[PDB]
Amino acid sequence: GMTLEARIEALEKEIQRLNDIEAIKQLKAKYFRCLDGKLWDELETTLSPNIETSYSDGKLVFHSPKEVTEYLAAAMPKEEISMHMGHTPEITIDSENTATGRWYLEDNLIFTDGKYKNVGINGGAFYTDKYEKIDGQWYIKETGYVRIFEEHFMRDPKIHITSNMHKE
Amino acid sequence: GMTLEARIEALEKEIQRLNDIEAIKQLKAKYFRCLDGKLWDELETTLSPNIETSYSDGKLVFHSPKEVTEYLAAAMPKEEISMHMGHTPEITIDSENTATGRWYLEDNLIFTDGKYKNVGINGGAFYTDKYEKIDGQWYIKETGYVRIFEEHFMRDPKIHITSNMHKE
Amino acid sequence: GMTLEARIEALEKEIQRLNDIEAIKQLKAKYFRCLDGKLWDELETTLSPNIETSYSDGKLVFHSPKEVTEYLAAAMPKEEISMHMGHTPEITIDSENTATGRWYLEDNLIFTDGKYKNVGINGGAFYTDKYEKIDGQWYIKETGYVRIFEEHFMRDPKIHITSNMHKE
Ligand code: NA
Ligand code: NI
Repeated sequence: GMTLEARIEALEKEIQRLNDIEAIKQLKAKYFRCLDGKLWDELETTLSPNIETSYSDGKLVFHSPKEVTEYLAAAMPKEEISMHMGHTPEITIDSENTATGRWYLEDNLIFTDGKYKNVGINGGAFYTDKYEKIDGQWYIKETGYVRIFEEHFMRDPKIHITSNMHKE
Repeated sequence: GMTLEARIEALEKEIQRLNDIEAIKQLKAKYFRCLDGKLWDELETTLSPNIETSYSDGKLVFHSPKEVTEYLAAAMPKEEISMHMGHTPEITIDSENTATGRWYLEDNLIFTDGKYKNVGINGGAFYTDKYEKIDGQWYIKETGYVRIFEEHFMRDPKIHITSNMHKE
Repeated sequence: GMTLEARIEALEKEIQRLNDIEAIKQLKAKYFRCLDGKLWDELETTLSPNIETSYSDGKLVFHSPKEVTEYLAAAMPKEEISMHMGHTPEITIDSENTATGRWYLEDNLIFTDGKYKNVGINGGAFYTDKYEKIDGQWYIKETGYVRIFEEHFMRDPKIHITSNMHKE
C-alpha cells in the first residue's frame, strides 16, 4: 500500500505534467498569434534564450532569437496576410525541463500589394516541436515538419478584402 | 518545509485552475457548436445570467442573453451556412470566478438562397473573451477582437453543395 | 469537514479525469494525423481491440479494426490529399473506462490524379465519438455526426501544387 505522503508525491508529479502541457499549448498559441500579428519583439520571447540552441525548423536555421525575428520580419512583410492555424496537439513532457509537441498546421497566405500581389498560398503540415523549460518558463527551441501539401495560385482581383489588420 | 496539509492545499488550488480552464474550453466549444448549428436557446445558456453584463464584442452591444440570441437568429438566418472555428486558446484564470480567454478564430460564411445568394465571406480574428463563474458554472460575459482579415466574394453557382444541415 | 485522506481521494479522482481527457485529445490527434498521413497500421492502433464493437460512424459500419483500415486505404488512395482538422473538443468522461467526445471537424479533400483529378471537396461536421479504456489505454469505438455542409467542385488545373507528401 501507499502512505498519504506517497499519494501526495504522485499527485504532485501528475499535476506538474498537466501544468507543463497547458503552459506549452499556450506558448504555441502565443507564437502563432505573434507570428500572424507580426509582433516580432513579442514572438522573440517565445524562443529559447539558450543560444546553444540552433533555432531550426529542419529547413531554415538561425543562431539567435533575434536572427529568427529578423528573418521573419523580412519574409512576412506588411503586404503578406498570414494565418497559421494549429490543431490537435500531442504534447509529451520528456523530462523536468524538456518536451515534444506534435501540431497539425493549416496555413493560408495572401499577398495584397507588391511583386506578389494577388498570390495566395494554402497548405498543411505535421510539425514536431521541441521545447525547453528555463527558470520556470517554457520556450520553443526548434521544430521539424512534413508538408502534407502546398498550393500556389492567383486570386481573383475582384475579391473584396474588407478588413486587413496590417493596413488598419 | 511544507506539511502534508500545505501540499494538499497547493494541489487543490492547481487542480481547480486546470478544471476551470477545461470548463472554459468546453464552454467556448459549446458556444461555437450552438452558433453554427443555429441552436439559439442552447446558445443562450452559454451567456452570463448576470444582467449587470453589457453583452458586447466591442462592436455590437446588447443588454440581455435573449437580445443577443434575437440578433443572431436574424443576422444568421437559415440561408447562411456558418463555420466559426476556434484554435489555440490561451485561458487565464483571473480569480475564483473570473477569467480571460484568447482564441484564434477562422470564420467561413456561405449564403445559399435569398438576396445574398452565392456570397461567400472568409476571415480570421484574434478574440479576447471575458468569463465569469456563477454557482459553479462558467459563462461568457463579453469579448473583443482584432480582425486579421476579411474577404467577400461571389461563389461559382456551378459548385455543388451536396450537404447542408439547415435544409436537411 | 474532510480529513487529509478524503481530500487526497478527491484529488486522485479529479486528476484521473484530467489525465483521461488529455489522453483522449491526444488519441484523436493521432487518429487524424494517421488518417491524413495514410499510416494505416498506426491508425489501426487507435481503434478499440474489443470486437464486440461495431466500428461505425453512423453511416459506414465495419466489424474489425482491420476492416476499417482496409476500407480507408481503398477510399483514400495516394491520389487523394486529405485534411481532417479537429477543433474545440468537448470531452466527457462517463465512467472509469468509457467516455464521449464532441469534435468540430473541417475537412478538405483534393484529388490530384486519376478519374477524379482536380475534384475538390470541402465540408464541416459535428462529431460525437465514443471511447473506451482497456488495460490503461484509450481507444476509439465509434462515432456519429451531423454534416454542417459539404461542397464538391472542380479545381483550376492552373493551380500549382508545390508540395504533396503522397508523391514525395
Ligand atoms: Na480552413
Ligand atoms: Ni482550422
